[PDB]
Amino acid sequence: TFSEILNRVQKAVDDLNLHSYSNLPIWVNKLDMEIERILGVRLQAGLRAWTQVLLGQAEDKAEVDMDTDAPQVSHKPGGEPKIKNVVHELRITNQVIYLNPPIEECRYKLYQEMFAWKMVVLSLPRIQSQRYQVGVHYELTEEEKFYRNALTRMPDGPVALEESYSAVMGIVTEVEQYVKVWLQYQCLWDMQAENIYNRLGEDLNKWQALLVQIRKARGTFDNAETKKEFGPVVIDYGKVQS
Amino acid sequence: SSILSEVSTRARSKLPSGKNILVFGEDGSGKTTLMTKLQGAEHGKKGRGLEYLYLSIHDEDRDDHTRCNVWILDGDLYHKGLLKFAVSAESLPETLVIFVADMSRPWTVMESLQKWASVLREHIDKMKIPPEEMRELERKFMKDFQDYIEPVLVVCTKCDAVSVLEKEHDYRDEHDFIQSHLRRFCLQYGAALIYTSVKEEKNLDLLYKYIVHKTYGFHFTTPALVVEKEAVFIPAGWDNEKKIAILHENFTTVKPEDAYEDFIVKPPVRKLVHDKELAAEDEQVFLMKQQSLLAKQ
Repeated sequence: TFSEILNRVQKAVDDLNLHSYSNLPIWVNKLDMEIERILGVRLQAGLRAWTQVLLGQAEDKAEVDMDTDAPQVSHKPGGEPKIKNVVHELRITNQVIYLNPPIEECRYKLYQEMFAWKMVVLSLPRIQSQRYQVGVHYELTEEEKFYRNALTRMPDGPVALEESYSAVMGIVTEVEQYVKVWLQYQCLWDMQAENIYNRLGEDLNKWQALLVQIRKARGTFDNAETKKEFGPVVIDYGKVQS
Repeated sequence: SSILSEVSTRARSKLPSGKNILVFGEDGSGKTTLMTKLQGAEHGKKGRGLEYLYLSIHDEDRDDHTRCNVWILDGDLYHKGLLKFAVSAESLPETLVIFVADMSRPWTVMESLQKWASVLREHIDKMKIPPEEMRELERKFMKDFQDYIEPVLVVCTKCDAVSVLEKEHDYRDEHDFIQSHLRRFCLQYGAALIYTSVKEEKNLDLLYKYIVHKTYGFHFTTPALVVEKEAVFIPAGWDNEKKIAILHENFTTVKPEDAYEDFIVKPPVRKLVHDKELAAEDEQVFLMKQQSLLAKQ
């Protein structure tokens, strides 16, 4: 939808270049700045809509008030970002709790869904005043080719962007802390059953007490839940729960 | 429990994932491309601000895997505050700093490097580390320094653009000048220099080995190369002013004390110099002009 609009404006500017009007780079440069400004606010809205979707604060259309008889055909400026579920199979092999996918892979998967969202705007084609001139001897880099710079053109400064990064870091950090608790049940392996038996010794009273404690600790994992969601990130701890 | 906790304190642990690499450089210097390539990925989506990624490190001998955190900052200082999100007090010793030097635009190399080095200096100033901890870190770093026998890491990107410099700007072996300056800068900050070319796939494996060495403490054996013009590699502690003096012999018009800007010039790129804003004279001003014309007649 943006690229189609940027196609129409380019053809009109090409017609202005076609008829040899004066001062066309100045007028095009002013229009190019104006377009970048609009792409700035839409990109700022897109990040905040994406941040709301990431944190679970995105408002579903069910909560859009139906008393407002005016049609809201204008879609959200930030769009409707959809972070898909990213389950992590917690696992313990030979008494060694390890997580594959790790919380670090949650960092990868989360930052990766985000990197797609920024590319909705950052990968758009940049309007060129002299596009109509073909083979023009002008250097063109990626920032010249695309609005790869719109992320500095956000209206509230860099706050919208830094909130998106903070949101991703916050969710990944929460997942990492949660996974770290399971990754710590490797305590069966780290010092062996024999070490506990050295601790109990020949005292049958301590063995009776331990058997009661192990049964109490088993009761904590007799839950049917296999997946816990913290915003859009799911930990499939059911594999460890098995 | 107490039992489980005690077992845990005996875990054969993975190599540290927490380790961090921080990458600095001007926009377009090849930071993202370089790191993506090291990751083994074909396409890195270009981010503005603080870019992210991680290296998967595999030890074939132990059949073990670990992963290094990757964080590359945007060229603009408008995104500088993201550094607090890349490095923290606890993670600072685990962090390895990578600074990118653009050889396609050599004239902005040193200036951008001081820009990046300075920004790191104010960042650590904001961090508020205890002076005892700061002295301990400096002791560890200098201990690593003198104990080198045959951290900040300077990586030169798009060195193959030297071939363009020979043609487009009539550069020669003397313009030794830039690499001597860069080595002196490394000595000033005690960094390790390496030359790279993703286009030619030069020293990529050497770079990867050196990163794994410095972060995870792995072994390293490659020697220092300072003869090849676009493949110079200098690990930490190798460089010295006496060792740097070999390049000063090759000079024949310049001197080591000569300024960088004078000898190597920033070209005046022929941008479309926009014309003066021509505006129609207002009715009042044009008619005051006509009044002046009529009155004198």
